[PDB]
Amino acid sequence: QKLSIAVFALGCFWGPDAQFGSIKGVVSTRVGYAGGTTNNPSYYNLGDHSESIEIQYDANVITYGELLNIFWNLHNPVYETTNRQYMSRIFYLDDGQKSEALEMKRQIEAANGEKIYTEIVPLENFYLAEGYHQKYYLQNTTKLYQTLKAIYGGFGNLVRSTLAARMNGYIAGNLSIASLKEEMDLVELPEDQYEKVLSIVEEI
Amino acid sequence: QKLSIAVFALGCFWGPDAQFGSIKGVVSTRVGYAGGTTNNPSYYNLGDHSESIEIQYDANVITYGELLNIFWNLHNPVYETTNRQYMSRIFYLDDGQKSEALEMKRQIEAANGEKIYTEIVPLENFYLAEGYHQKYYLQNTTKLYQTLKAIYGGFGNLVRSTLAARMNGYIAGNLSIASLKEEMDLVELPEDQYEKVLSIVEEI
Repeated sequence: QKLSIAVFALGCFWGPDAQFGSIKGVVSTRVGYAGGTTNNPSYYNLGDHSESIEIQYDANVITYGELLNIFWNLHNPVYETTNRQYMSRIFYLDDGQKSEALEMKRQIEAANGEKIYTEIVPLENFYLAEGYHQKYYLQNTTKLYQTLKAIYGGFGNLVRSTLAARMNGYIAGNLSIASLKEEMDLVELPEDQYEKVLSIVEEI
Repeated sequence: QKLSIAVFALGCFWGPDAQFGSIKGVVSTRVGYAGGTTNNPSYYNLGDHSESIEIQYDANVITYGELLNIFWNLHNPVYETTNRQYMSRIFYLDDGQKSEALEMKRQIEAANGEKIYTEIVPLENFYLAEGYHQKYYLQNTTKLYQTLKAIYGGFGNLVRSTLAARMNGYIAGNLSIASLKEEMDLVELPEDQYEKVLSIVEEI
């Protein structure tokens, strides 16, 4: 009922959304634009914003430390770009995150003698990305998608769900099918649906 | 000595560059920006351009028909965006490509009763993307990268090479290691290098 929120920025948000969304402890994901000053970001109209991701996670299952580790492994900001704006950003929500981040950045910068160009700033506003970016890899496979969209009875219902992130994670080649079968039963849906959902899945 | 060139656009060019670059018959890849009118595209300054990819392929091994099939499977442009600009574009270089494309688009639009919003226009200019986008997933793994960068004796030498595309393809989870071992010997480099290159590879 009460969870924790991380807001990261690491280039295109498709990869992340399908990566984080396949990690255990990750409850939900939304991709969007954060870091800028305009009130109207869109995919080709960022202004000063950056392609970002908001991860709703359970601190009892996954730490902000683990997340930061994934964050700096999913990309390499060890090059100076930082052109016009910043591709690599960490948006902290409380001082807890701000200090772990400022510390872990200091760790790699020391353990590698190589300056990391990740920005650590306070989250001012996260602007939600257009619907065709939400659970991208999932939305592409249109049969699995339209099936799940019905089961959850709405677009928004699906993309907030943990299961979509896992599916979208699996399709992107970021999940062993066995783990998907687990996350599938954790919903406990009527067997007709299950088999049908699982049906599209075994045909790969 | 003489090859064929396809120029596609399908969203972020990282995925593609690592996908196409792992298909047999694909000689080289460059990511960049095409489709616009400004003479100065960059990652956050596209103008009217779109994130594009240029694939140098061998028509004796792979057809433009096969490429177009990969192109329309790697993404789903069956949604109307097409916002401000066009994410999904096919840049033809000769009438051969223009007709296969205009035909294959007509095929799916019929076989699915669903309008594809891919643009088919003549290639006017392909602007090369910044170096940190070239063989992205490869450049991230900094040991394998700096090793290969030395073997090829230059940055540009590596990214034009077939092997980098295959490596960058493998790292992105788009290649069975066995196929990488093949593409590795097709270069016939001194065994000290081989084993060292293969060494970083088995540690995954």
